Amino acid sequence: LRKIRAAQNISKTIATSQNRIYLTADNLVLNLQDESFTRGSDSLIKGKK
Amino acid sequence: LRKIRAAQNISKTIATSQNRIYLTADNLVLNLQDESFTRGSDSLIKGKK
Repeated sequence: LRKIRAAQNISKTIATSQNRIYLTADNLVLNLQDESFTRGSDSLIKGKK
Repeated sequence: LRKIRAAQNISKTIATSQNRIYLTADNLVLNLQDESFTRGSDSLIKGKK
């Protein structure tokens, strides 16, 4: 069983490492957006007294 | 039956792995630009009356 032990150790050493890949999430938001309008102006002639 | 289920499990364990590339980035850097320079290396001689 010393034989088995050695085999175990070697097999495990070879075993390393494992592989896995990522599906990550990104958080944190500090993007405040401002206001905008739809421009509106008319072609007019105005006059004051 | 058992053979099928066991085969399923073995195949499942060995096969699975994920390769999903999913990354986003967010780096915000703030710099200050106050009123800019208004100068030039002009050499002139001046004096008050």
